[PDB]
Amino acid sequence: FASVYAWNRKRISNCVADYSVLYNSASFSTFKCYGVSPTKLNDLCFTNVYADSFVIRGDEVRQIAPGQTGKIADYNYKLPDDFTGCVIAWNSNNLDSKVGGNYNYLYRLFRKSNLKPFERDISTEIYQAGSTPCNGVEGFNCYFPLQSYGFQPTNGVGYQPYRVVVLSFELLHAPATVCGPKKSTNLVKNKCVNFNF
Amino acid sequence: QVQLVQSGAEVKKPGASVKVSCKASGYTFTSYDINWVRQATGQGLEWMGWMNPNSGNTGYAQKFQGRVTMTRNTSISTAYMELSSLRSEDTAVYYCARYIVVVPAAKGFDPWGQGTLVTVSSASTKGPSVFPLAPSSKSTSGGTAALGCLVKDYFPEPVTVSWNSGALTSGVHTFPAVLQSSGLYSLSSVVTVPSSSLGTQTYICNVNHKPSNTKVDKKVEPKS
Amino acid sequence: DIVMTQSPDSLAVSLGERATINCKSSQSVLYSSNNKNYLAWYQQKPGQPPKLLIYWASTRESGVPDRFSGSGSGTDFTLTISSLQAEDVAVYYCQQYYSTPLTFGGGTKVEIKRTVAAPSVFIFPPSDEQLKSGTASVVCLLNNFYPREAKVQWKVDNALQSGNSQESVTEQDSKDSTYSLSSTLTLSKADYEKHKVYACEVTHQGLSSPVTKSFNRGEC
Ligand SMILES: *[C@@H]1O[C@H](CO)[C@@H](O[C@@H]2O[C@H](CO)[C@@H](O[C@@H]3O[C@H](CO)[C@@H](O)[C@H](O)[C@H]3NC(C)=O)[C@H](O)[C@H]2NC(C)=O)[C@H](O)[C@H]1NC(C)=O
Repeated sequence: FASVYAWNRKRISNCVADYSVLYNSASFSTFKCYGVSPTKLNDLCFTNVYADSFVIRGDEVRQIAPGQTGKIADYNYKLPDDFTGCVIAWNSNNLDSKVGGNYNYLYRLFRKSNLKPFERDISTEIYQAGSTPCNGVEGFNCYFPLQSYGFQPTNGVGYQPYRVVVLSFELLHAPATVCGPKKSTNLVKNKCVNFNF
Repeated sequence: QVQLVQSGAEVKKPGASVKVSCKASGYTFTSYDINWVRQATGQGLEWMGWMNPNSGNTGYAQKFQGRVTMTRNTSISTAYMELSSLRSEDTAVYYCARYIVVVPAAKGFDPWGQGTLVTVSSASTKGPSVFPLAPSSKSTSGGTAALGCLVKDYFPEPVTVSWNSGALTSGVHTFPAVLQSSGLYSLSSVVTVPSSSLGTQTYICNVNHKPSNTKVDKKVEPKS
Repeated sequence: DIVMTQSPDSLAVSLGERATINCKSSQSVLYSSNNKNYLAWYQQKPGQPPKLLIYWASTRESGVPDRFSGSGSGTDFTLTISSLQAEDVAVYYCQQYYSTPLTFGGGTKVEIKRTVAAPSVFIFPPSDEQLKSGTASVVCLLNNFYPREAKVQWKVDNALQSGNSQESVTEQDSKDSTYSLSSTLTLSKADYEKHKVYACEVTHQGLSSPVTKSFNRGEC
């Protein structure tokens, strides 16, 4: 997966999306839909779907929602206040946590100002807490801005890594785009019928 | 959880060296600077902040330089401190604190170590000598009279005196130990009791010295 | 460099009062628009590690009820606890921040209502066991008493004794807010046996004139 402070961003495009294989997979620990309840996804069409991916702690999945606060939603990944998509999350302790501590999953814990929604910040400047110029060196009130989850397999739930995917359906002003599949039927040759082609 | 665990309440001789430990928990460890402070008997504090999660250059307080060394381990996040060439007036208590920060600027120290003891002095260890201070008319006034136990000349600071195996809690007051020029401590614990009850009931001071294994019960009775 | 001189000391005042602890040196407003301050207030219970109180100078108490309440400016400020209550008896230090070290000193106890009260005094001669060992401790006890500013004058045969005594004093009592004091006079057996009257003269605000408790070496 991708870090939490530099999430990924895949722009799903024109295709045939089947959110039912997602919705009923029962492997997801969290499947919340906000703009639109889940069962009506396979019956609507938008312009673009974006999918963002990252990895967080177990008990920070409640900050991936419109209108929250905390070190994740403040400055790592902010969701607008009229979100439309759905948020999916599942535990991944066996893949991402390794004995001795997996120190490759970082997050940002200091920033000047909270993020704008869907804004991204991969800089690595020394956070200047004190008026004293940091000059680019560490010290009191001059802190490196990135910390690392040290994940370990013997962690209580709520400290084990969860993988998160945020689908965001957007509708600019194009002519059309991706929509859900559509079943059909057979042919009843010789039988006054009510049809839709 | 947010904790700090110190260990090593000990005694040294002058012209020596000591290492002191602070164990942390409930945090990422390498993310908040460890700061130690001195504290004498009823005094202020000092020792400027220093050391950092990663590597950390480490600082100092500029009158403690050379003798001071700061070493930690990324095996569990346990900061230490090595002092050297002790001069028998650096005997104090020593602390730890996490110095937590928040967006704008860190706000004071997060937690606070449990503290530790370092006692420097060419004494090694000695047991207490006990006398009973009898209730007397010079201590008697009206309805009450005071009697006690004097426990003196011991080095290993933690010492306790109880009254009647912990029975009397009224009027029992142990005074702070005093450090003599000889280098050994001394104290006296006194309790008042109705003057009608000079010798009547039991008043036995139970002296226990925990660094050694001294346990003695002394009865206090009016003067002959 | 920056010295945090705190003026008041031992504010032993009736509970509920409104203490006002001031200190200042060499401002730390700290630019960067973060015009807040730079120093926390602390509380250390006796026989305990310290704790945290108001920080940024900005009333920012954490798990701390409202009576403890700070203030602030550029150089000068105050903690100003309101409606003080039992168990706030501690020592209250300051800070410095970007400075380097720290500095502060304060505390309280009680006051009571009745008169300035007075100590029970008691003098104890040395036990016969100790005179075998070859040394004589002469203890004088001052029991319960608010004004701790008590004076203990030892006299040996009416000669004021200087430089062979030690005192210690107890923490303000949590029940009756009094203080108790023990002074020990230390002599050799030889020097002890050279004089007769051992006296302990206590001066205190609750005494109209000083009280002397005394014994005569060798009189059952
Ligand atoms: C600070 O971190 C160190 C690792 O970086 C820890 O180090 C190791 O401690 C082991 C004890 O738990 C030692 O164990 C064995 O030692 C015996 C006798 O020396 C040897 O015969 C064994 O081969 C050895 N076994 C193994 C597999 O270690 C290690 O020698 C020692 N090695 C290292 C890596 O330093 C420290 O314990 C730790 N200290 C603190 C305070 O956290």
